[PDB]
Amino acid sequence: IQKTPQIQVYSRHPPENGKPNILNCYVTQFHPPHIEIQMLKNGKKIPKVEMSDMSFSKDWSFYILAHTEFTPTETDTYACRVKHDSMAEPKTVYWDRDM
Amino acid sequence: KAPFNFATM
Amino acid sequence: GPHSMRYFETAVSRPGLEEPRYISVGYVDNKEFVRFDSDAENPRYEPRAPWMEQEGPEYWERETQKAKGQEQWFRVSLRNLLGYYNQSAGGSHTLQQMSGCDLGSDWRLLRGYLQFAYEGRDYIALNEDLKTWTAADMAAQITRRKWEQSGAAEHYKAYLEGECVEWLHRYLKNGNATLLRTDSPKAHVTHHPREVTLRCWALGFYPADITLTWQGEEMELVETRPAGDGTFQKWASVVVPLGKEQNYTCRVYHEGLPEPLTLRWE
Repeated sequence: IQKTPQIQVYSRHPPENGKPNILNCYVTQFHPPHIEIQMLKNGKKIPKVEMSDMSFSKDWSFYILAHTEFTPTETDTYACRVKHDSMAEPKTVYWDRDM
Repeated sequence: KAPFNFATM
Repeated sequence: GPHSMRYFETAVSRPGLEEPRYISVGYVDNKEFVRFDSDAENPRYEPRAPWMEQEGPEYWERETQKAKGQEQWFRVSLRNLLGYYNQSAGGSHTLQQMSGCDLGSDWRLLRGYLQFAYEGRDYIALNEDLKTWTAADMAAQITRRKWEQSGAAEHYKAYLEGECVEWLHRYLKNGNATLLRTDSPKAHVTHHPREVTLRCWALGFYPADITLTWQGEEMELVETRPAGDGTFQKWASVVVPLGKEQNYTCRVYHEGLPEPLTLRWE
């Protein structure tokens, strides 16, 4: 059967508006290993996105770290949308600079 | 150095 | 300090693909250090840490060859398991293996590991005695009887007690450069106007294991997460009455620390 993935979205470095930083999408705890991961800027696919090679945890669940160069601004909002057979529709979690 | 496996399941 | 090696092997079949895809990842002290992947143009064990380039082409040819054999093994096993579980043609299936050894700070074998999972679920594992097998599923009894009959355990025991330890010693000698360091965390607290929310941050630490606790007595937290630069992050938050800001202190526990940090809202 299928394990539903857990998702965090967060910046590598403490965020500061107008400063280049990296946005990560840590997707953990899912089975089977086939998964599709998108990072969004204002609702649209980010052009090019870094995708670590798939790996698995001691409990036999797979995990992956997606990341993309970004420059936070006051007004833009960044999200990550995950697609997997545990879910009938995609799952999106928005970035909160305090989290 | 990686293991190699014996009897198949 | 203690040390460890693991190899995590995976084979995946999908309705589309004719042949399954085999991946193996080696770890030393939980840091990835080698990797094979059969979808690669030129399938080979590639180095993954800088300190591993020190191995000549015979190492890599040899390990690669083992990988090609495991791929054979996983392919056949997958086939048999399908039959055991009365699964038919036309599904995704997956088979996973973890193997390796643990050492104490004296560098002696603390314990060996050898477990398998099918469809993400425990299928069969070698007990801590490296002599007997544990297997829950009725379907898995077939493999249990087979392997007990053929002396499988002894040949895994020899690897785990010998090769695994022997070569891990060698890798650590070669890694008395990159792996010695653990990175201590750097803690700070932020304010948010929820009543208010206090949030204790921990940043730039390795390895991942860490503990955060608010006080007073013993809350919202996130799962430990990689910064993406080899270090990790975590925070813990609590809701607090406005003004009562200094009754609460955060504590951070980590193996790199000479002692636990103590901090509050500045």
